[PDB]
Amino acid sequence: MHPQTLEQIKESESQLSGRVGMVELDLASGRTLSYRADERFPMMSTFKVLLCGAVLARVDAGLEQLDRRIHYRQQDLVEYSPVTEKHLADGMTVAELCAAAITMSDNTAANLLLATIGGPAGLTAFLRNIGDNVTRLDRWETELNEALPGDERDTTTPAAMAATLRKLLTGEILSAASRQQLITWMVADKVAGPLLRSVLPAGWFIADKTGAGERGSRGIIAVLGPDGKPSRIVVIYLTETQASMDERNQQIAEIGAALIEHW
Repeated sequence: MHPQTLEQIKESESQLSGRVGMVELDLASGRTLSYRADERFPMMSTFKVLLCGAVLARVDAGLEQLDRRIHYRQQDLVEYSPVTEKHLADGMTVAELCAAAITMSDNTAANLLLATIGGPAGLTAFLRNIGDNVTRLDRWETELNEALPGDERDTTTPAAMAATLRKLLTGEILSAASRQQLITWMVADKVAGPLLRSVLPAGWFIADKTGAGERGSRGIIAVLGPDGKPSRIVVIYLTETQASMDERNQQIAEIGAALIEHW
């Protein structure tokens, strides 16, 4: 038993004594539920879905290949690189790196793919070219998770994120096969268990990507729906709190439960 979603968000924000942003966007109708929709939040690892979107655009155009192998050095490793550190000798394909970046949130994998599209400014240009004038990436992993208040670097707004995900995952920017490939990596997410997944009824579709950052930051972007098909995009960001991590998970889960109850 939960209050209406917006009311649950207010209560969660109070408990965390922080800042919470949300957009629920219905794919068919364009109906939205929103809260702080136009305020900036740090993306943290949620940016990795955009990164892979830009890589797949280059695959579509013949400039990149998914089976291309990339070799890197022990020097190139940053903190939290659970997949990439296992393949130091043999390297990884572009496709393998996308899967690592999305399913495990491997940081070195993200930085490797970033280098292929022209770094942070490369991703930001891609975004501008597809009609997003808000979202911006300025730094690499792991500096981009610093989440200083008032700092506009490595931020998006819930409204802009939701709109961009709608274009990438369900629009005409990527080919049919690339769209499906991006969603498939999201469905296979291995590190988002304690969040939306923990309150999701049986039979429901979910494809998500999580983020965490400094200053009590946590986020999640998701495509979800009843009866095994995606029907809405959900973006949740929270920041500027001193809450424990699994306390931040719990509040996201709670907002999720209200969202599902009052679907």
